[PDB]
Amino acid sequence: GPRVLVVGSGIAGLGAAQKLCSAAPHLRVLEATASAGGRIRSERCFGGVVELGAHWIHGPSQDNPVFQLAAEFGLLGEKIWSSSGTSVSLELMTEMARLFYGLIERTREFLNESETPMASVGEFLKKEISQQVASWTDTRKRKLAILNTFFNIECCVSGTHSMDLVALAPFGEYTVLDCILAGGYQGLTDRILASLPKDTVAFDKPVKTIHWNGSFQEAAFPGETFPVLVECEDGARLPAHHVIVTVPLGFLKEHQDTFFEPPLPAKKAEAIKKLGFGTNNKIFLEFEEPFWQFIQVVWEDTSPLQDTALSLQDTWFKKLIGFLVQPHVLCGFIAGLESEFMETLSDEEVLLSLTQVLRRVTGNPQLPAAKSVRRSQWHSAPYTRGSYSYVAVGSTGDDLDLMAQPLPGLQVLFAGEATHRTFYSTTHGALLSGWREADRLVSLWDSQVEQSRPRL
Ligand SMILES: C=C=CCNCCCC/N=C/C=C(\C)N1c2cc(C)c(C)cc2N(C[C@H](O)[C@H](O)[C@H](O)COP(=O)(O)OP(=O)(O)OC[C@H]2O[C@@H](n3cnc4c(N)ncnc43)[C@H](O)[C@@H]2O)c2[nH]c(=O)[nH]c(=O)c21
Ligand SMILES: C=C=CCNCCCCNCC=C=C
Repeated sequence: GPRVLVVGSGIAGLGAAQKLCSAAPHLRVLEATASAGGRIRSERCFGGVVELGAHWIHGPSQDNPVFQLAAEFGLLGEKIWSSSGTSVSLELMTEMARLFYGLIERTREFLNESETPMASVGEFLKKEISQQVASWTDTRKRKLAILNTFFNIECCVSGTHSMDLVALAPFGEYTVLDCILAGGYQGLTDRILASLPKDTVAFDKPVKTIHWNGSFQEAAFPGETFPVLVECEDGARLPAHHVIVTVPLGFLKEHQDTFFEPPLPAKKAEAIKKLGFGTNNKIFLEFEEPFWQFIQVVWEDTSPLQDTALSLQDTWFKKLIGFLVQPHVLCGFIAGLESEFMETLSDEEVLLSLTQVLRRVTGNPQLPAAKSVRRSQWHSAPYTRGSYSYVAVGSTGDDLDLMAQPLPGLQVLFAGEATHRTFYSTTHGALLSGWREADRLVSLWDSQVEQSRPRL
């Protein structure tokens, strides 16, 4: 059948290949790195497995295709410290969570608005919190410090440096549908890859440029013509009828000018520029003995009312939201520019800084140092350049639709988490986007007979 090349071997590209390979096209998946999975990345560490990318199945239910596949594949199981060194009360934490998450729910008021009074989620949250503080008759400092951690948690969830960068009106479009895969989330992508024909995926084969809108001859005689040519970094010249591009939005942001020849249509090129693509990283620390599920950290004397969209915390580690005890391993989460700064530090500097933080935060100066560290470095990953998309101030959910828009004749199709308007930044949005592109091609192929059908 037709020649199809899929660029990228994350869940979107594998999902597209799986549907297409199930009048079979001549299909190849070109992966830049040495293994598949992309932002699903599981590593054997500390005598177990650590998730460097995606960790949870969001909304583990019947409608979630990722949950459905994990069940079919047998991958599922049956199922607060202050920087002062003292405990924070659960009641006060609850009261501040009610206030904060109540305001997050109110962002729905801005849905479908062309001209919102404030451009961002962070500005709306700051204004409402400032009005609330004016109602409060040292307790005020503790309240603002706890609210600061909730802003930082919300940054991690959005994968943004600051909630002031997240567009307000589009925020409510995202659909909220949480569990892990004990043996590794990468087990899911490995199983989809295994279902494909032998040698469908080529590893260490990064694509340099996609040439489209042409009539390209194949090397063999007589020289059959194709609309697209994929140029690999290694010099391979691969003709195709269709190319499904699943590369991350961070890669497109850096390379869209050279990756397509001719350049992309203006509206799509602008969608790539306007959308957000932030960094979220994990830091795993291994201890010989546990000193301790989730330890939330509150940084004394901090407040979300001081910060602007691009302000940094006093130190990089003050952006850390807390630690998840791994089911002796702790996993810290950090997002934004402080997380990008973290990636530039040596493994030793991260291990030693966090040991000092943990000794201060638990109020135990004799706490033994972490034995080892493993951290992700998503912003530094040349083929990703960050963690996941968000609808940034200046962009809308319409920009996600523009990311999905195919090029003429379906010569070039786009899939990936940043092409799904309601499930962007998830594994299920990426998988569904791959199935969407496969369905679009199958309909084109099934329509080709109709071109030869006379009316009379
Ligand atoms: C309880 C309760 C209530 C809830 N509140 C609690 C808070 C929990 C919030 N959850 C947070 C979840 C996070 C952080 N999770 C999280 C954490 C972190 C640190 C990250 C990094 C992500 C995530 N996500 C996002 C997904 O990982 C991501 O969207 C998809 O994997 C992308 O797939 P893809 O589009 O195919 O791209 P890919 O990048 O996978 O594939 C593209 C491929 O293209 C390749 N490529 C690039 N350029 C190329 C070239 N030139 N030539 C060839 N190949 C090229 C490249 O090498 C890749 O292999 C999560 N998603 C999810 O569902 N659960 C989660 O837990 C998280
Ligand atoms: C209502 C409400 C809140 C909507 N919050 C949007 C979350 C952004 C999507 N990120 C998902 C996780 C990951 C990765």
